[PDB]
Amino acid sequence: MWFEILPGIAVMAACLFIPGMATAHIHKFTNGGKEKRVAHFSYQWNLMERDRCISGVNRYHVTKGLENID
Amino acid sequence: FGREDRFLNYFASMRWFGGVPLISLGKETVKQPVYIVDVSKGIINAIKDPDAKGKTFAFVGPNRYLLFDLVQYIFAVAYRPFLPYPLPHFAYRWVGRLFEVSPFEPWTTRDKVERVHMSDMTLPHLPGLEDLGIQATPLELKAIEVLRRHRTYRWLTSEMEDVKPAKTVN
Amino acid sequence: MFMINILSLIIPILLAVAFLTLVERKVLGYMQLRKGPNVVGPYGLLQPIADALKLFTKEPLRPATSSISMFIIAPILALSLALTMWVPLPMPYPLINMNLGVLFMLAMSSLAVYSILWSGWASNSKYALIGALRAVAQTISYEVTLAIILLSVLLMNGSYTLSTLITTQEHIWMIFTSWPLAMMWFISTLAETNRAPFDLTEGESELVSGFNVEYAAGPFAMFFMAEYANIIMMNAFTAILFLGASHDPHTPELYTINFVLKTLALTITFLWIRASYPRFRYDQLMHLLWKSFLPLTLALCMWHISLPIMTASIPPQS
Amino acid sequence: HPAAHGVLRLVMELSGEMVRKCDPHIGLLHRGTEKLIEYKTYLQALPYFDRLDYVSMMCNEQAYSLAVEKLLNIQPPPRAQWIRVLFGEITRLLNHIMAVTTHALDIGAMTPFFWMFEEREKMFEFYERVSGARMHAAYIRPGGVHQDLPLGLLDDIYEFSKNFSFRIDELEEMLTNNRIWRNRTVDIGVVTAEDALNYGFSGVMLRGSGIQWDL
Amino acid sequence: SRGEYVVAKLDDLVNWARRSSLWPMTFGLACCAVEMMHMAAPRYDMDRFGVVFRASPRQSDVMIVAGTLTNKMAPALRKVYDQMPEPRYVVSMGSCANGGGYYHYSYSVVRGCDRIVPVDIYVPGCPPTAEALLYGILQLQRKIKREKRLRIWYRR
Amino acid sequence: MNIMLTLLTNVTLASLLVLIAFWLPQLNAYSEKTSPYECGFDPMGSARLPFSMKFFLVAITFLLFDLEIALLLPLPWASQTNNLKTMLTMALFLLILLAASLAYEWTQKGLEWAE
Amino acid sequence: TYKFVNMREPSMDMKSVTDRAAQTLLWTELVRGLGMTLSYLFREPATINYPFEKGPLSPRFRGEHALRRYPSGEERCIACKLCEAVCPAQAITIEAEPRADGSRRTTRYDIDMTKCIYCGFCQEACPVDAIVEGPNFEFSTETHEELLYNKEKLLNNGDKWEAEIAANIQADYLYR
Amino acid sequence: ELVQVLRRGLQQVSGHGGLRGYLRVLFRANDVRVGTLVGEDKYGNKYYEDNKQFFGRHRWVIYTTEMNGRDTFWDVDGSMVPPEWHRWLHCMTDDP
Ligand SMILES: COC1=C(OC)C(=O)C(C/C=C(\C)CC/C=C(\C)CC/C=C(\C)CC/C=C(\C)CC/C=C(\C)CC/C=C(\C)CC/C=C(\C)CC/C=C(/C)CC/C=C(\C)CCC=C(C)C)=C(C)C1=O
Ligand SMILES: CCCCCCCCCCCCCCCCCC(=O)OC[C@H](COP(=O)([O-])OCC[N+](C)(C)C)OC(=O)CCCCCCCCCCCCCCCCC
Ligand SMILES: CCCCCCCCCCCCCCCCCC(=O)OC[C@H](COP(=O)([O-])OCC[N+](C)(C)C)OC(=O)CCCCCCCCCCCCCCCCC
Ligand SMILES: CCCCCCCCCCCCCCCCCC(=O)OC[C@H](COP(=O)([O-])OCC[N+](C)(C)C)OC(=O)CCCCCCCCCCCCCCCCC
Ligand SMILES: CCCCCCCCCCCCCCCCCC(=O)OC[C@H](COP(=O)([O-])OCC[N+](C)(C)C)OC(=O)CCCCCCCCCCCCCCCCC
Ligand SMILES: CCCCCCCCCCCCCCCCC[C@@H](O)O[C@H](CO[C@H](O)CCCCCCCCCCCCCCC)COP(=O)(O)OCC[N+](C)(C)C
Ligand SMILES: CCCCCCCCCCCCCCCCC[C@@H](O)O[C@H](CO[C@H](O)CCCCCCCCCCCCCCC)COP(=O)(O)OCC[N+](C)(C)C
Ligand SMILES: CCCCCCCC/C=C/CCCCCCCC(=O)OC[C@H](COP(=O)(O)OCCN)OC(=O)CCCCCCC/C=C/CCCCCCCC
Ligand SMILES: CCCCCCCC/C=C\CCCCCCCC(=O)O[C@H](COC(=O)CCCCCCC/C=C/CCCCCCCC)COP(=O)(O)OCCN
Ligand SMILES: CN(C)C(=N)NC(=N)N
Ligand code: SF4
Ligand code: SF4
Ligand code: SF4
Repeated sequence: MWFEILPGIAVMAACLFIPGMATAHIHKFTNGGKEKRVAHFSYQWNLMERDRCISGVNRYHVTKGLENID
Repeated sequence: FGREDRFLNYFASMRWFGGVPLISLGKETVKQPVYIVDVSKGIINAIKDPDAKGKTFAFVGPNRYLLFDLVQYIFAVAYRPFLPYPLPHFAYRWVGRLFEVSPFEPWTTRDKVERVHMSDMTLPHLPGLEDLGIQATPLELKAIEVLRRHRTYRWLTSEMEDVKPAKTVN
Repeated sequence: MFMINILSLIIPILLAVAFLTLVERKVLGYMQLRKGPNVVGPYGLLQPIADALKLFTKEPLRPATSSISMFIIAPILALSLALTMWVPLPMPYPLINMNLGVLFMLAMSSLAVYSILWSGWASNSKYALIGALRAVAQTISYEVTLAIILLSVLLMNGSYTLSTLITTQEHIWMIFTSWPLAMMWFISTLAETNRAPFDLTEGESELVSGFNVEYAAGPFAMFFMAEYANIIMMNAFTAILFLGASHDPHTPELYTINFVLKTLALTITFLWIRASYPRFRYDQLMHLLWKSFLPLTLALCMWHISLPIMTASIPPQS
Repeated sequence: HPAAHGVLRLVMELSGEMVRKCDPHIGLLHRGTEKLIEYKTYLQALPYFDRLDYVSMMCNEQAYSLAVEKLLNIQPPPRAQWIRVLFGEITRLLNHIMAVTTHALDIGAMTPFFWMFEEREKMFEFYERVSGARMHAAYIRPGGVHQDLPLGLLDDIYEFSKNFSFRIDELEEMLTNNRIWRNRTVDIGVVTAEDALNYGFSGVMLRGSGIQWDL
Repeated sequence: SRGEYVVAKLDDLVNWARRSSLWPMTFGLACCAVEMMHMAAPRYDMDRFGVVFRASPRQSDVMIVAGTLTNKMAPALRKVYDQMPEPRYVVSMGSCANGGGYYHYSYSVVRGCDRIVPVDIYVPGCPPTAEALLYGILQLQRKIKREKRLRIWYRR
Repeated sequence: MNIMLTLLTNVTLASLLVLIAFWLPQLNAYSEKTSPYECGFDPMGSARLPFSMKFFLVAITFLLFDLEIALLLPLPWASQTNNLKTMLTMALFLLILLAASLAYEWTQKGLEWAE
Repeated sequence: TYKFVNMREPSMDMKSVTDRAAQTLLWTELVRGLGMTLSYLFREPATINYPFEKGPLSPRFRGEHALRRYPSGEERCIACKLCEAVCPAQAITIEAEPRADGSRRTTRYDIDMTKCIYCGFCQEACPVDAIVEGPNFEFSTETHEELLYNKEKLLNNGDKWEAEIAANIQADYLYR
Repeated sequence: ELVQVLRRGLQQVSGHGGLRGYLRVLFRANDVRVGTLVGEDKYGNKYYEDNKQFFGRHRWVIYTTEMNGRDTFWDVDGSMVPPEWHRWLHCMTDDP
């Protein structure tokens, strides 16, 4: 009957899950467990560069705060 | 030589490797190829001939060609740019050894190179196609059957008489 | 790690294309009272694998009259652009985050047109030429209408960024905002992907397999893969553009599940339409877009320019 | 060619996609049926008429039988005549299903083909039950019919005929008022009544042109 | 041996795909092509087995010669057969393709398509039922299953 | 950089597929197999002969309208201006002139294919 | 009598004009066709599971040929050549002579199954029910020569299929 | 109800004698229906009937895994049925 179409749709859906979930996981992996920084403008890019400079490890996602100012 | 042969297809498929490597530039090799239909007709007539029981025949073509002239004519009929260059025998043997490591059907082999360089023997004592009743077909009449497949679309429709026959050595 | 991400975007798409072929065969079979493939594997699950292996182990031939260089380039261009169209799609995070993600889609589609033209011309056959010129006319009509519709809907958005599309559709659906443009967009995507009733470049009834009549074995399979990847990609773009899913930044799998479900619904609707309707005539396709869609499209473009101004709802630029 | 019915070679002159002339080349399925019929007897020539129009087989058989009976000066019995008319109408249903669905397939629709071909399969079962052959029955013969109906055939034909109007309705739901079907079929191949009569058309060609004629 | 085992498994894989994805060319000549339509029909769905009609000979694996082959058609049949790329198979359906048929002693008919093309399966009948043609297709699949191209090559 | 790498990956995968397709299978080529396809008979003419285009005018109009839409594309950013009245007037002016072009061609029968 | 298939004119009231305009702008009949196809999707398929399920057949079906015997084992065929005479396709070849016991029996009985048109005239013309067209239809071969049956092959077919052949003839002999 | 459909599916799973039998019938017959056993021939073929199914699908055969001298686990022909069951399966009679 018509429900024999479902396993093929299930396989196709499982295949379409992989790209988005993989991109999310790789974004969190290479950005310290946080969302990848969106830099659509020069201001955002300069913020990222300053974050890289202040981190001391040449990585913008390593965030520093009050424990670093004093 | 015929549609599915090695001879004309072996010489006409060398266009992929740039130029045409010839030993002594193909000036020391004389060949008289024979046509496949003549060979098969002679084989059939030898079965039907009652006085060919324990004999030896030589199936040869009407015209003898130098290898350089023959290959130049092959390339002229195929309408391919013919750029022959000399290749010393040891280097050609090395190249043939390179191609015979193929698990599949090799493109060329050392024995193939030796056979290509070798001139065809003349055996006037042995009978032949005329003795079996066959008039040998010249290469100039059947070469376009084989070599038209190797032409490009620009030259596919060119007729048989558009290429002057090669010089023979008779 | 970015190469790993590229592979994670490419390989699942090709697998989805194969099983889309299986799903289309079975859906059409059940709509035609048949069953479709159910013998090769469990419920015919190994059918795409069998077909792919057969096609890539069969002999490909170059016609004696063909122009070999563009005979080979055309499937390469088709499949490469089919795989490239997926890189700016947010699911919910794009592989490549572009400021102008929509114009990139338009440009790459317009480029992917030329694979059909060059494969038809390089084949050097009359049926291939007829299919190529049908492609020319089809692209004329759908291209102008598609550009205007996209302009209007993205004018309701504020920019050409698809993540901004998600943010825009946070609360309701662009299909609730602009359903007429949604209908015309769906029809235009059918015409763009060469799906029935607009499968005129490869029209079996009139032309024997249309533009890829001279293609065999692997190079034919590349065109098939490219066409089905384009179908899925256009449905994914439509789902992102009009059926906006809710996004939770801490659990992005929910958006991915919603996006996949909406994409599958639209793709199955494509298959449904193919089962249901006859085929157009390409002159009637040209007259449909220009004489019916283009006037309404221009009027709706004017309406959607004026509406944000007259109601003080102009979207933010970023 | 899918739209050439297998053995038609249409040599067309096209200006672009506009047809300048159609030059049908037939004879690719010419066998010599008339010469062979000359060499056969009257019973041996009946399957030849089965295989001429292989979609209206009992109809071709009936035409041949009527001709031979007219020359013989005999008369089939009433039950034979009613069986002939019944199976001629069953054959007309088979042929019209084939014609409409193949026409729609050439246009671009295929599901009506599949549905109505399931119906064709049931009518083939009727053919096979009376004759033993699914299509080339050789059942209607000069002098009547070969054998009598089995003892459930009329009930089964009644069931089929009872459930067939719904199939025609479903076929019409996909084509009759469909705007794509109307764009493809309306004002295409218009033939005037005088032209039809002079060219020698018969049947639905005349009746579409508006001529009130039916044999 | 290891290589013998590997080539056996490889050609099993290659034969499985070819037998499980059969693409007949849409090529019908006469009344036998109606039974082919009924094999395509819902009752004996051929697409269920992996058998799909394609219009272009370049994208076809099987030629089902279904109908009477005439002298005016034999060149066209040979031409499309040649334009089919290899591996390619032929199923001759019905009496008219198997031999002459009802038209054997005729000036205009070729007595069997096997005078023109190499035929792999012969399906008898006038016309063979859709089940008979399906049996012939399955017999063709079983014949493909016994091919050992890589096994011959390894021992070659 | 990332987009260049993505394009390179896609092109390389497609080229590898073509290479596998043309080198894995057994090949047998002869003049009859590689002949052009025209339904079983030989082509009378050549496929390189001129092929009349019945919609030559619609193609030129397509060029012009394509550049009209190129003009229209920067509208989403134009909506952020302070001169909203001027922006709206000019946008509607362009769209009305496009509509006028369509109306003129439609009434003058430019949309009808040549016979 | 006759009827017109397309001779009606639409009503021009404002309601009807608006309904037609809605059908034009909102694709009502197209959605109706979609609904019909969806209904078929949720119906049950008509496909049988060949080769484990077979289509219906009748006692009158004409399949592979067979030569029958009397219950004693004696052949029914008396070499009368009526089947050879009536065969439309000239597919039967028969040669006979007196047997060692003086019986009128065949020495050659060939049927070219590639020439046969499976019309069943031979079993109508047989006065002793010797040649029959049995129920077997799955006998496709791999070579042409295997389809040129002879007397040994046809007698083997009769011996293999005799039970079913007898049952079918019993079921259908009162209609003959 | 979906529950009834799932329960009938589970009954089909348990009707073939465990998961292995269900998978075997699924892979060598492409169907997992259960019907009453009408009989079995000397070659191992089993014959099943279900009058609730529509005509054509109300009788079926599960072919043996070894007939004569051929291993028929996968390669199963339609000609493996002896003539009496051939007649019954093709419905030339109602009596097994
Ligand atoms: C001539 O007269 C006649 C007629 O008149 C014309 C007739 O009408 C008829 C009657 C016939 C009809 C009426 C037929 C009409 C029917 C229709 C029109 C509808 C029927 C349906 C169709 C025609 C549809 C046809 C569709 C086809 C054929 C598609 C099949 C093709 C394919 C499947 C090939 C393309 C797919 C490919 C190539 C898949 C490729 C996938 C990949 C490469 C993905 C893999 C990628 C990788 C990188 C691999 C690695 C992956 C890994 C490693 C992941 C694994 C990891 C894990 C963890 C698992 C008859 C008989 C006739 O006679
Ligand atoms: C061009 C691409 C470069 C990048 C490649 C990146 C990786 C590609 C991965 C996909 C591989 C696709 C192939 C799959 C099939 C595997 C078998 C295969 O490849 O067979 C190939 C061919 C097969 O020959 P074939 O043509 O008989 O193969 C037909 C296919 N079979 C038989 C398998 C069905 O194998 C060989 O050629 C190997 C034998 C030795 C040949 C020696 C050649 C020497 C070099 C060539 C030039 C020599 C002259 C130079 C002149 C100038 C010198 C200065
Ligand atoms: C290492 C790789 C080596 C090979 C590279 C091959 C490249 C070939 C194409 C060259 C032109 C495109 C790349 C230009 C350089 C990078 C530009 C860049 O930085 O873009 C960032 C921008 C970023 O997008 P953006 O618009 O959002 O940028 C603003 C936002 N910031 C600044 C924050 C990024 O990318 C794009 O806009 C994407 C545009 C892609 C345009 C491609 C045009 C050519 C298409 C050719 C298709 C060929 C198909 C295959 C054919 C095969 C036939 C056999
Ligand atoms: C002339 C008629 C015009 C009709 C215009 C509307 C056409 C709608 C076509 C929908 C096609 C859907 C295809 C994909 C199906 C996916 C199913 C799925 O996952 O659903 C779960 C999804 C849930 O996943 P979700 O997260 O994507 O949904 C909410 C999405 N946000 C909030 C981000 C916008 O949808 C729902 O459960 C709710 C759907 C509606 C959401 C919008 C707000 C409510 C609007 C209510 C008023 C509606 C008035 C009109 C109603 C009558 C119209 C005739
Ligand atoms: C799905 C999309 C991607 C597809 C990728 C490839 C899918 C298929 C993978 C399995 C292929 C198995 C081998 C089939 C080869 C063709 C058969 C053939 O031509 O036989 C006739 C020929 C017969 O040769 P012969 O010498 O007997 O014949 C002489 C010529 N005639 C016929 C005229 C007498 O077979 C061969 O030549 C055998 C060559 C070696 C076969 C094995 C080598 C390939 C191994 C593949 C392993 C996978 C990795 C590499 C491949 C690419 C993928 C990464
Ligand atoms: C979110 C989770 C990730 C999802 C990823 C989705 C990926 C889906 C991949 C496809 C899954 C469905 C296909 C497999 C279903 C059928 C498997 C099984 O049922 O088939 C059996 C056969 O198993 C198959 O070999 C399984 C193949 C699985 C690999 C192919 C799927 C991926 C395609 C590309 C693979 C490329 C890498 C190659 C890996 C080998 C047949 O049973 P049987 O009748 O008893 O065979 C007996 C024959 N013998 C005796 C000779 C052996
Ligand atoms: C799309 C991307 C693909 C990329 C390439 C990767 C390929 C992935 C591998 C796919 C494997 C598919 C396996 C197919 C399983 C066969 C199913 C089973 O039924 O086959 C049986 C056995 O088939 C063959 O004996 C074996 C075919 C499969 C085994 C191939 C070899 C093993 C595959 C692994 C690759 C080889 C590498 C080995 C080491 C080099 C015969 O059954 P069959 O008669 O048809 O069914 C008829 C239908 N009935 C039952 C209803 C009547
Ligand atoms: C803006 C147009 C004026 C520009 C004039 C330029 C010089 C003249 C060259 C022609 C260009 C314009 C041609 C457009 C009209 C020509 C077509 C025509 O004759 O008919 C128009 C046709 C009428 O149909 P029929 O003639 O009856 O044919 C049907 C028969 N069954 O339809 C029309 O009227 C369409 C006319 C253009 C549509 C847009 C109308 C514009 C109204 C908005 C005001 C524009 C003001 C511009 C400032 C905008 C500020 C927001
Ligand atoms: C408060 C003021 C608001 C102002 C806005 C008012 C707008 C709302 C009312 C107007 C909306 C009209 C809808 C616009 C779309 C109409 C398209 C059209 O022109 O209709 C058809 C054209 O459209 C078609 O014919 C469709 C053909 C292709 C159909 C095949 C697929 C369609 C079936 C699938 C349904 C699609 C569902 C869309 C879902 C979208 C999901 C994102 C007319 O063409 P013809 O009948 O041939 O006659 C014209 C010349 N005499
Ligand atoms: C080949 N035959 C018999 C057809 N009916 N063909 C068709 N394309 N409709
Ligand atoms: S074998 Fe019989 S049914 Fe088939 S084409 Fe010939 S006459 Fe027609
Ligand atoms: S069935 Fe007809 S064609 Fe066949 S042998 Fe009997 S009489 Fe001859
Ligand atoms: S009609 Fe019967 S008895 Fe007479 S020759 Fe033929 S098979 Fe024998």
